[PDB]
Amino acid sequence: SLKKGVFVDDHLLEKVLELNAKGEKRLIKTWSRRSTIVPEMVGHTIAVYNGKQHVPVYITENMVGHKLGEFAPTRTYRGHG
Amino acid sequence: ARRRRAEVRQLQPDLVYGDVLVTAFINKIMRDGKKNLAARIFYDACKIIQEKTGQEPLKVFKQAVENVKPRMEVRSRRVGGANYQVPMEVSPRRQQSLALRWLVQAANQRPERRAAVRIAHELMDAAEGKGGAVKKKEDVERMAEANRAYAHYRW
Amino acid sequence: KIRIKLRGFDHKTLDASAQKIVEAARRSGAQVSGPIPLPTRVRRFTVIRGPFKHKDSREHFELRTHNRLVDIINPNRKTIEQLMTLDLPTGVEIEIKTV
Amino acid sequence: ARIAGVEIPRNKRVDVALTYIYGIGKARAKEALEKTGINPATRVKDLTEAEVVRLREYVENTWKLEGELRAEVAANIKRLMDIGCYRGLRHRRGLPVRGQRTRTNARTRKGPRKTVAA
Amino acid sequence: ARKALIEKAKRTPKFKVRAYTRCVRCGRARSVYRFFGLCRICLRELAHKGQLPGVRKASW
Amino acid sequence: GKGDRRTRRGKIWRGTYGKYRPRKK
Amino acid sequence: EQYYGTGRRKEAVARVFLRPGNGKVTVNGQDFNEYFQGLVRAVAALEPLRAVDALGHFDAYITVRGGGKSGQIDAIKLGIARALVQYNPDYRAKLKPLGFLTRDARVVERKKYGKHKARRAPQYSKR
RNA sequence: CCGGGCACUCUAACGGGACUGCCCGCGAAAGCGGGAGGAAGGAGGGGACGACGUCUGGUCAGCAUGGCCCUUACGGCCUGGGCGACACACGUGCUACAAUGCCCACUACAAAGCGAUGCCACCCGGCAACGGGGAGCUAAUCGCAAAAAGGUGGGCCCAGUUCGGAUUGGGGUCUGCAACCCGACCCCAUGAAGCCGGAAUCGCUAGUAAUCGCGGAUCAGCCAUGCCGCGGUGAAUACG
Ligand SMILES: [Mg+2]
Ligand SMILES: [Mg+2]
Ligand SMILES: [Mg+2]
Ligand SMILES: [Mg+2]
Ligand SMILES: [Mg+2]
Ligand SMILES: [Mg+2]
Ligand SMILES: [Mg+2]
Ligand SMILES: [Mg+2]
Ligand SMILES: [Mg+2]
Ligand SMILES: [Mg+2]
Ligand SMILES: [Mg+2]
Ligand SMILES: [Mg+2]
Ligand SMILES: [Mg+2]
Ligand SMILES: [Mg+2]
Ligand SMILES: [Mg+2]
Ligand SMILES: [Mg+2]
Ligand SMILES: [Mg+2]
Ligand SMILES: [Mg+2]
Ligand SMILES: [Mg+2]
Ligand SMILES: [Zn+2]
Repeated sequence: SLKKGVFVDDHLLEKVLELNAKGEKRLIKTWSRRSTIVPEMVGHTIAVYNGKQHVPVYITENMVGHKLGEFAPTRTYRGHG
Repeated sequence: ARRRRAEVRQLQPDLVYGDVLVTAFINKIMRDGKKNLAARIFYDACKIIQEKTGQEPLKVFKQAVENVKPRMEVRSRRVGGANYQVPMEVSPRRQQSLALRWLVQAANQRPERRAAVRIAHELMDAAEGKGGAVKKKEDVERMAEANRAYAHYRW
Repeated sequence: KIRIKLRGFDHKTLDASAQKIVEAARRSGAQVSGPIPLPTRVRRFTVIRGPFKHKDSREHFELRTHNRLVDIINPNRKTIEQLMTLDLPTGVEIEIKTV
Repeated sequence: ARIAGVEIPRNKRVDVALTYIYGIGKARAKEALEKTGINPATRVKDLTEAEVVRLREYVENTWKLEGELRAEVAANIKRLMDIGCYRGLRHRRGLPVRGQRTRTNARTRKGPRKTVAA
Repeated sequence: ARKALIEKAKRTPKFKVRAYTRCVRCGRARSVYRFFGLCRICLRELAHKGQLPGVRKASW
Repeated sequence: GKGDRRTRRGKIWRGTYGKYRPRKK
Repeated sequence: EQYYGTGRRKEAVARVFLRPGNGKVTVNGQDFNEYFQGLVRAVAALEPLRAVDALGHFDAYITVRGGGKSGQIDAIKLGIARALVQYNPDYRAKLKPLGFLTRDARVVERKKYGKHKARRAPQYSKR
């Protein structure tokens, strides 16, 4: 963890701060899973990348301190049998 | 011991009672190379052989050892036919070693919580003859009893 | 009050250097107290012997820095000039200071 | 006598017998002992109902404990699951949450082994 | 290793974390002694021919 | 034992320092 | 004014100064029994005293460093052994059969690659 | 610490020293036993050292290199992922199951190595990781450093426990562009299996085995319990 910190990539932090004061909001795809989320992210739909594709994740307020990659899982399982 | 008669390690005599057989016993209480613990345990035993018993604890030791010393045991020999159990008497050297060993091994089986009391009481009970370590001695001589049948195969 | 610090990877030449500076000083001037070996500082490398995988079977090497100290109390301008021009070192290193 | 929830410790020591409560131990014990100014080497068996009430009333009040604690750790986990997050899946599927390695022994969190053929 | 790899190891900038020792004989990333800038195979190779100054094989 | 990081033995073994093995001499 | 000996066991080194008196012994500026307090074998450090019969004839000034408490002790033993044999070196008479004049060559054997502790070997597998 | 000496310890170069060379016994000799030597014997202990060859052994992924093969790609750059997956199965290990033990306090004794792009004394802030400050050292000259077991004192009283610390919740620290996947560390909480392990099976002959700590290489940091080393204490047992 960090504190003097709270790292977020400027790529989407741009387009998010932008989708606040535009008045309009829609579907935004980032490769940044290292970043942290919120507060102005909430209500937005971001497509994170698992290495394979961009997965839509709806953003709500208890998703807060979490990196984006937490909601975009990298592996595929479904068990053995 | 292919070539050699594999001669015996000579032990430096004790500091306090001044005896080889003590040290040889001390070493056998020694877990993981701690001698301090070994002797501080052993010596505390004689502290217990005193206020408890009136005799002179070294003398207990030399006796409880002599009581626990197996006179004959049964080892094995491969012959035309099966592998057997043949009675032979234990060498003087071996008597000692076996005795020292059982002494401790029985000792650490007794329930009394502290180390030095276990060796106290076992060395007492051994001396007086009713020791668990002595059970083993008898029980070994007893195996040499049963197989006195095959006693003609001895080397 | 001027002290010379000697280093090098070979003690056969190192000592053979510190020996020359002794009479590039002693005979050549004021008193200079004899060669004192400092402890040797040893870099060591222990490495796997073959290119692929045999993880036991390591060869190891070392690089040894040997140090030799010699002190000089009183300056003579023949000692100094000797210690400047008359240098005959090779793979040996040398230092000096006023302090 | 009994502190938060029921949780009766007894005999033994006092500062030890405090561990036996859910939410407390080692540190939190040796703490409330001098902040109610009670001897820790005393045995909960004997002591004034006075030092007993000072003791209960402090602990029960300072921090949350067995009932509400368990339910609070409970609720955190629930939140981690169902938010959809990755720490949440590993709670959902009963698997280890913090890095480590599931190709081999996860046993504590996987259960006993359930063997299969080759 | 490959060329673009032995190369890219020298173009060091962008986030100085990415820089990594690579051996200056091979191109070999793994087991590269800091002192020599040689990988473990080369250091055994050069040490043996007396081309490593004051470097002798030890024993004790 | 050497695996309890909350004791002197643990901390030493792990090589670290803290409230249970404070640095002093 | 005094007598001297050198001894070492296993990286431990001992300097032994023997001057006559009550028999007071000093180790590293400490009474023998404070420094070595509570150690079984301590009194075996000076055997050759009792063995040569000088009891309360000599005080002792001893410095010691290197190794560890218990190897230092056998190093001091060789000090007394060698010091005592300076004063009237007829003391060779009964010292050497007691063995007190020999140094213990026994030290830590090193560690060997592919082994674990230098003899101790990694567990065999076969499968 | 100062004067002062280096005598000793030591430091690190150079020689010395044991050769079955001496005595008795055997013996045809070579050797073998035994003796007294001496610090040391019967190659003193430990290295480095590995014959002609063997396994069509290992490695085209260190490198080199014949042949075959790809050529807007089988080459090249990037962002992210994966090598860290988990019903399970095996190898090598660390930590244990406790009272010759655990905890706290006080108190001792090492060696080998590393460090002025680093090692960091000492003071302050913080329970702490750590963060402020900040002197010394190109280093037998300052630092890493506390060695640990041990010792003394006190506590625990045989209990799944002051045993054991896996798991999980919360709170933070540091490196790093960045610690979701995948970091190490500190604190609070949580305290799992485990009460000496079926058939089976490994190591070790002496300063060894056990046991206790310490350094280094790689390295930003680190999954090191690994490896290569260092010394502390220190057994048992070999008829055959
Ligand atoms: Mg190439
Ligand atoms: Mg790197
Ligand atoms: Mg590298
Ligand atoms: Mg514990
Ligand atoms: Mg030495
Ligand atoms: Mg060792
Ligand atoms: Mg291995
Ligand atoms: Mg040869
Ligand atoms: Mg083949
Ligand atoms: Mg990439
Ligand atoms: Mg792998
Ligand atoms: Mg994993
Ligand atoms: Mg391991
Ligand atoms: Mg159970
Ligand atoms: Mg991760
Ligand atoms: Mg039990
Ligand atoms: Mg087992
Ligand atoms: Mg590192
Ligand atoms: Mg280590
Ligand atoms: Zn290379």
